[PDB]
Amino acid sequence: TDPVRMYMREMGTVELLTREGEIDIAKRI
Amino acid sequence: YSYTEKKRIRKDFGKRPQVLDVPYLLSIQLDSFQKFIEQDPEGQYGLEAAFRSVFPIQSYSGNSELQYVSYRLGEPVFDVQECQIRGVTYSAPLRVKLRLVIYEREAPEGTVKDIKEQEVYMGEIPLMTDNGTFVINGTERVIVSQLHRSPGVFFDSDKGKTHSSGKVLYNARIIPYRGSWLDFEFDPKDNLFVRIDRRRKLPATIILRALNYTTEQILDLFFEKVIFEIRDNKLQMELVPERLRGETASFDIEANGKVYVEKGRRITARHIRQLEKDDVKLIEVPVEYIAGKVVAKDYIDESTGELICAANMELSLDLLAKLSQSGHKRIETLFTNDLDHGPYISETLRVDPTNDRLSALVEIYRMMRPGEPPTREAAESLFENLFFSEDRYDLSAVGRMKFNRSLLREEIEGSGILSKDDIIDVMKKLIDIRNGKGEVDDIDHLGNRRIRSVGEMAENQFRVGLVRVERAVKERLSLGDLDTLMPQDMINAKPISAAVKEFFGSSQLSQFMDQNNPLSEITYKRRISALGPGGLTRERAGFEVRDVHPTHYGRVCPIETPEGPNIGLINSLSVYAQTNEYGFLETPYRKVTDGVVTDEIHYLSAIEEGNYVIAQANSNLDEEGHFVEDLVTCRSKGESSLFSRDQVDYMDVSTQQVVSVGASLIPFLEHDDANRALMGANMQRQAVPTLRADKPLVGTGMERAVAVDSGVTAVAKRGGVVQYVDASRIVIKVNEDEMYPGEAGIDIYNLTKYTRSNQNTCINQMPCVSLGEPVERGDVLADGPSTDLGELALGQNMRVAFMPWNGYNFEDSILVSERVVQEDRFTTIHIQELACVSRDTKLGPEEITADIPNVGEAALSKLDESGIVYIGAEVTGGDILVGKVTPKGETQLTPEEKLLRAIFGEKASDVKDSSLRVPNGVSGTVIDVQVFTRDGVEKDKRALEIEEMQLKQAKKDLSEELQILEAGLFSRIRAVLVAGGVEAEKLDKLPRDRWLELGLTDEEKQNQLEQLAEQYDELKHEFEKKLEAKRRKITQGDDLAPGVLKIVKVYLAVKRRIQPGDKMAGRHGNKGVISKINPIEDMPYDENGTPVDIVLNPLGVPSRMNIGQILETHLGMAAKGIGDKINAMLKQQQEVAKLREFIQRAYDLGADVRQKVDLSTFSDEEVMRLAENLRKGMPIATPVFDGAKEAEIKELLKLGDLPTSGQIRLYDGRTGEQFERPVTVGYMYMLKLNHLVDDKMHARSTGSYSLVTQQPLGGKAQFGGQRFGEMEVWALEAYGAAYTLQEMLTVKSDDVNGRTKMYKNIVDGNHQMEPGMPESFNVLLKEIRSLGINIELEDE
Amino acid sequence: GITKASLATESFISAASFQETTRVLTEAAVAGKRDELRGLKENVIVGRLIPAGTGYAYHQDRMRRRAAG
Amino acid sequence: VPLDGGRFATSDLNDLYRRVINRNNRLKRLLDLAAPDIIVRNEKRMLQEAVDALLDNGRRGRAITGSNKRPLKSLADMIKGKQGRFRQNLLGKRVDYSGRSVITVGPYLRLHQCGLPKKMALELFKPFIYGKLELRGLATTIKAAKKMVEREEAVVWDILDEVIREHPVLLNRAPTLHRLGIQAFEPVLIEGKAIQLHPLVCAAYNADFDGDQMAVHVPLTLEAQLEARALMMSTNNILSPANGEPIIVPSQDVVLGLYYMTRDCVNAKGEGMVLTGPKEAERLYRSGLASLHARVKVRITEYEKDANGELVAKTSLKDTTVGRAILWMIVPKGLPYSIVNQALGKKAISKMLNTCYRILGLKPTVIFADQIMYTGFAYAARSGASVGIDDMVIPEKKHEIISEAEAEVAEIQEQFQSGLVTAGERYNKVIDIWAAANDRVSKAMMDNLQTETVINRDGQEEKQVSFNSIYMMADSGARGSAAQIRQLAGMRGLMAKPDGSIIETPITANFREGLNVLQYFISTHGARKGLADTALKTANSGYLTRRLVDVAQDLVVTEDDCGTHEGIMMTPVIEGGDVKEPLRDRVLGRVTAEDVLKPGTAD
Ligand SMILES: [Mg+2]
Repeated sequence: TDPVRMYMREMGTVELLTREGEIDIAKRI
Repeated sequence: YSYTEKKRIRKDFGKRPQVLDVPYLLSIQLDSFQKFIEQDPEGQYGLEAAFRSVFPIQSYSGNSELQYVSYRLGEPVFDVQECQIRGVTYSAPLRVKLRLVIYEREAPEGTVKDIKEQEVYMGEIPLMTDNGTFVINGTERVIVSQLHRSPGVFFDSDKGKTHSSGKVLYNARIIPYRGSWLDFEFDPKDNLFVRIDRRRKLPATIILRALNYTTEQILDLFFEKVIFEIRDNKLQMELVPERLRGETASFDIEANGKVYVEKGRRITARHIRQLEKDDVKLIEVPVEYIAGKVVAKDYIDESTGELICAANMELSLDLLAKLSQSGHKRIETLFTNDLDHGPYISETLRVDPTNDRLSALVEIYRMMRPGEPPTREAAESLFENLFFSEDRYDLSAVGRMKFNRSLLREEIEGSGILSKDDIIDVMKKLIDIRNGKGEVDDIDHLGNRRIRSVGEMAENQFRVGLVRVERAVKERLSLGDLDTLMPQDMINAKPISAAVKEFFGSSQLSQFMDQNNPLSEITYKRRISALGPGGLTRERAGFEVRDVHPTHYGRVCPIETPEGPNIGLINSLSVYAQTNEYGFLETPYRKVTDGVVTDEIHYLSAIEEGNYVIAQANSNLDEEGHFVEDLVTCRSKGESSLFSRDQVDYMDVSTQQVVSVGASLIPFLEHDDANRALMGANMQRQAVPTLRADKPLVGTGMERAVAVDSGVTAVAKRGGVVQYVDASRIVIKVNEDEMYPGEAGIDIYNLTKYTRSNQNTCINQMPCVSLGEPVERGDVLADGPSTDLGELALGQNMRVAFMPWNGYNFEDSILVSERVVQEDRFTTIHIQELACVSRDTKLGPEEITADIPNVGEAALSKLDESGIVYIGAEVTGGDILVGKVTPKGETQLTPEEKLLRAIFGEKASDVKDSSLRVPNGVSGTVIDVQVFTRDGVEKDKRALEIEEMQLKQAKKDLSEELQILEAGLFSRIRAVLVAGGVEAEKLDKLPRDRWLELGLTDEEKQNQLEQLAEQYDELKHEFEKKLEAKRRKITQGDDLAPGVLKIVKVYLAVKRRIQPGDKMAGRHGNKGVISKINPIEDMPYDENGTPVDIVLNPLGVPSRMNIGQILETHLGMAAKGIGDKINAMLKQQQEVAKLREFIQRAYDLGADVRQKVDLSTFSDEEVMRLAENLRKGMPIATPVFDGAKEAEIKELLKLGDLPTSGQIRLYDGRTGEQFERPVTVGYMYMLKLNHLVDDKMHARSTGSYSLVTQQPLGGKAQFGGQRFGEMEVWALEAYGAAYTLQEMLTVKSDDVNGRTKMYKNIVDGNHQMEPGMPESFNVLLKEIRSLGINIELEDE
Repeated sequence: GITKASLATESFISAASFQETTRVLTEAAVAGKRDELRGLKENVIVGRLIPAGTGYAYHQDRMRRRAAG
Repeated sequence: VPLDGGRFATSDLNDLYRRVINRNNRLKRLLDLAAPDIIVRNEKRMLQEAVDALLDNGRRGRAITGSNKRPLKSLADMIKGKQGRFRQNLLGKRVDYSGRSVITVGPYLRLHQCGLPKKMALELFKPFIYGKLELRGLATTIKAAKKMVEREEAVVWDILDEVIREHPVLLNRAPTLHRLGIQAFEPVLIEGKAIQLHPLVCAAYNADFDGDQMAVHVPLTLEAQLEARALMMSTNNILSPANGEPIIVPSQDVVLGLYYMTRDCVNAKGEGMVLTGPKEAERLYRSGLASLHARVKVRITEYEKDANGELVAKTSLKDTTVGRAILWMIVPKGLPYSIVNQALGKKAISKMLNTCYRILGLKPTVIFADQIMYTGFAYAARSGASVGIDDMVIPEKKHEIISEAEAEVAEIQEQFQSGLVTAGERYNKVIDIWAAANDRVSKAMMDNLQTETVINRDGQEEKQVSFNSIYMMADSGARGSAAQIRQLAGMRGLMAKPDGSIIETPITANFREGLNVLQYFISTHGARKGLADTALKTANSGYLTRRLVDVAQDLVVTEDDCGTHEGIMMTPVIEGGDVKEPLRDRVLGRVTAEDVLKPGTAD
């Protein structure tokens, strides 16, 4: 329980963006 | 014989000579703290040690380091006296020099810059008083020494209740001085477990893997190796001839062409003798015996490189073939015996989920900090940090010593961390114990109970203060710039200072001093406590540890301990006991070599004493000191029996050494049942001192030691003659043998005068010496409260008669003659501190001005212009001590109130009366007034007068100092000048100031003149600087609390005499509460007509068996007798000869006592003075267990002219008729405990109320009502009285409506109640409804 | 046994006294249990006459008024 | 609410409540910003946690208060309160109109009153006083009334005597156990700060005088006055509710008096003479002519009401002593002289009271009881009983018994040295003789102490029961018991080592002699365990009564006769010997299930 844990693990799934990927999304924006 | 001994001598019964005399009773408290604050150039406990552990602090790898140089304690901001008044702590600033080194980046280590910040200030640590007390906030607090479990290893049992199968268990516990706990424990299955701290149990082997031990080395460690050889064909085996003991033969066992044993015949010592003597090393074995044997190491097939069997696996007959065909000559197996060498570890591995070191390290890390993902660095780092880091773990010296000791090691000193061998050795011993070799220790032995005490304790807290500063320090060195910061900007103060302050301030070991009285002080100071941090709690420990133990002899007082929730959690220290070098308790003993009793004393600890045979304190030896009887009672090991004449290795030092100062003061203790004795020594401390110090009439002999050792009395530092005696000070002119060459000197004793105790008694000294009297070093110059001539007087002894007196003494009630209250003997002086605080409100500042709304001039009489009561005005309840008014604007009065002012024409003030007034009923004389002001508010008139007055008094005092001092020094110069240049009439002519010019012939005496000059000039200026600071200390605007502009403390000295309701008790555990105060007329009187002071009820005696109270009465009587006799010969004025004869007669008293005596004493001045002191009574000494005997008492009663029965005829003062039967009358010492009734009495009609729940609450000290509890409610329910009960819990208390609605009816004269609903429940209703619950009140 | 028999009591306010409160309140709150008082412990809590002794006369007069018309 | 120095103090719920709001509000925002799911979810979890901590904290994580380590208290913790299960009705509630202080004796009191300090009574009745003061018009208005009593004007004291007269106060002591822990008394104004308490009542309260304090409560409402007078008044409970025996029985001094009163020696002044009646018996005694105890014939008139509601009278010559004769003046009516003609120990002296009650009714028993106390103290006061050190008489044979028993132990040791007896068998063996020895010394000193007063009337000698002080105490029932006496004179016991074995070298000395070092030390363990043991047995008792009232409580006598014939058969306990407890006590006051027969029937 203790939501720090169920949070830490829920975001920990998300992979860091590549330097190129940021611009892609930003372009998408 | 000494000087205060010539004044009064105590006749001492008892035989046994005192070989050792009682050392300073305050040692522990003093020695300890002395080690704490001290400069020790090594690791002995002190600030140095606590500094040296955590320092130096290095940054994180950054090669930026901060080390520690030195420390010092600055002089206190305020002195002790000022510190109580002001309310502050007696403390010294701690100034520590720090050295900051910076390594050139990417070193070889060399420094860029090192800034030495001079002594950055961290905290003010409290200081211990000359008497061993602390003053935290204006309140004396004492820190009780602690008794806890010794660091080390401990092997316990825990048999019985668990699992209800018996089988016991055996657990080991490694308790470090600092750092985590390591526990090993068995289970019903014999599976070895470990738990760190109290945490989850984990299978033991898991730590070994974490210590980097593969399965194979664990088996190799805990088990022996059974060697199997396949030599020729089919299965031979290596055989140790001893292995076959305790087992029965599974087949024909035959080797060496001689068959030693057949199948089914158990192998005994015969077979073993045969095997050993025939030296049969190797035998041939069958292929089926290895079906059960577990293989030791791993065994693989050499060719195929495949794992045949893992280590610690049970072999089978098929498996043997598969590793045999692989070319394996040797197969190693375990030695397993369910009796001798268990097979524990093997099965422990089988419950272990782990495999490799990292695996084990992980299971631990997730055990210790679960829920978070383990990491390699995390499992490794934490585990290396638990027991192996110099930072987080220490057993210190004691831990390592007992550790090594319990492991049968040699070294008493070693590493402060754990080594793989250490853990391993411990596991080995536990298993050895489970195997039956070894025994378990027991916690209750005093070899396992260690004593700390204040010094060590302050160091521990201070240590914690330093680690919590360490984290911060690293934090700053994280980002650091080179040259800007220095060792100040980092280290804070408050954290450490409030850390240390919380210790002395609120701690289970820190306490007030409730009542003044030397025994109470001196008895706390040697208190032990098994409670508090690092100790057990009442709820935790049961009766085993509370109970008295054999090792307590001579160490802990058996009979002095509190009776209550914690019994045996306190005890008290014994008389001759001492703290061990390492911190155990050791006691004095006498070495008996061959058959002679040697007077060399030897201190033996609980374990040292174990093996020796020690004789008894009560024994008869003589001449050469050969034990008189051929066999004597002794205690040797935990037991006592008759021992041969020369067996005893040692003997008890004294007869007292079992008890404590509290118990040792009970006369004829040997005559009291232990329950009552405890109670006696428990009550004796509650004695409030009295107005006239009496002296014990019946006694023991410790009273001298108690008076002196406690600082209450004032003892001479050096011997000499008294120059000046005032009720204020005492000046002693030192003798030259005791005098130091420089400064010459005289010792000036400034006596304490009437002053405040930790609420509310008075502590006041009286000079006991006269003008121009010889004093020897260590003589009492002045008694304090409850000391008389150097003895301990907690009360006044008095004439007492045992007999029912018309029931007024009914249960324990005591019936007292008016003579006592008239004699003011039991009168007592209390000094109370009342304060008036002028705060700041958002509405405005509060004025102390004397203009107070709605008071006549008669009220304002007792006040000066300023609003402060004059010093010395006698006052009662309601009197205005300090005028105070606080702004409250816009009263908003009401119509009818507006008319009221209109008719009587009063201007209703913008100010409300806050003035401090005397509590109801209490009445006294003002002995003092103090005025504290915020820095910056203009001091008022009166306060200014005070500043001027205190200033002059200081100047007068310092000047007086300098004057006596100067005279003392120049008077020495006069004497040195007379040698080599004597001028008698010539020298004292010229001005004394001009003396410094005259020289001398070449000699050291010229250089001696040199010496006295130097010290003179120092004093001349030391005076100057001393005055200035004092002047500065007076004038300085005092620091106050937030919001307070100024404070006025008035000091009242209440004098209370005695009244029905006060508690009184003797030393024997007889309590009592005076019931009636009787006229002298009704007091039972004897034929001579001398009434009796107190009439005690005899019925209390048999039931409570305290028979000493009776002897104390009898002997008491006789003592008074010898007095009365002397009182006539002195009123006869016979002569020194006649007096001398009789006194000598008394002090001998028929045979075999140890006292000795006079005619060496100067036959004139000395004898007559003594006699004058004996006429009140003859002070007698009954040593505790050596005490007097009936015959001696009867014999002493014979000299008295008084009967042996100790009973006389007594006559009722009312009818004048006789009393059938004789009644015992005599002199019993009696105490006034401080329960005095006008404290206990309280009553409330309508008071203040709690806000949160409207309930009676004392806010004014007009006390909240009495609490009507659950049990009392049941009582009303058993009677049928509901209304009493309803009115109790509704209108009389909780109904905010009903309460006023009632009162209005009560005055109206209508007794009713219109109850409504108790507000308590009314809140529960909202509280339930605040949750999600809809709770409603139905119907009608 | 006494401690077990004392467990069951119709009035929930009484049980809330000496038993574990959270459990008492919930388990009651679901059932909509209606406490009619009638006992001692409870009348003391709410603070009215004990339905015994002097009050026994009262409760009598009210108890019958209840379940009446 | 604010505090001094401007500091504030607040309930912990705010910290809790505040959080639920913040988190809640943030969530409302996070919806309009259409934040990603991972966030609103997290916020949602956080919102749940906050409500949990608000409602009942501790079922998940235990949130801690701000800057303060201690966990903040939630509403569920508000309801629970603490000290086990106590909802503020159960632990207790502070109450107005009450007070308390130390209590003392007051033998003068009648049993229905108690000594109350003047000031406590002033402050306690303050509102009542105000009302009477302006009822008579001695005070213009209520304010002035306050000023008067605050001034303590002389007139109020007399007014207080009025409002006090008929107005009981409740007195209570600390561990209230049975209902007698609270009893009502009529106040008597007393100078001094101590409460004076009638001695006869001291037993019911278990109140010693060693400084026990009692608390006082004023019953306000009229019904409380009438409840107090007819229920909680002292005189209306004279009998223990636990068993019908009187709980007002005189305690110790009084029983020593009456025993010393009625006792007789063999030869004493006035022995043999004859007197008309008790009046002149006291007249003989007070004058110094006759001894309190001497065998004497006197004419007495007793009464028996055995008629129908009617007292018979009979006069006769009874062979008695002077003391019993004197005492007869008190016994009211009905009772026979037979009741006082004995030695009057504590047991008989109680049944005296009992019969008096079960025969004459209540009022006479009270007034009888008062009289018994007054007279008890008094004559006990005349007697001059005391205790000196020579009142405890050691047997002349003690040293000899010890020595013989000392041979036995050395004999059995030789039998163990030679292996004739096993070690375990030995321990029991030595203990058996020592146990036996102590009994011997006890029943030795008891024989000497009890009767050895050996005296002469006109002849050589004769011997009666001792008049020695300490024996009189134990025989009378006043205080002390053969057990405690045995420790004074005879040797005291065989102590026990902490583990529970009992030491085989008993304590051979006693208190009249000294105990030496070793012996005292051994005594300590037993002592310390006692105090420890008692304080725990104290707690257990309390715990038991708790469970007990909980299982019963609401049970009340409701109907009149259920009218069931059903019932249990009562027999005396008759354990293995004769009558460990009779039938007459078991059936008393119960009601018969069915008519019982004589040995013949239709009877
Ligand atoms: Mg008591």
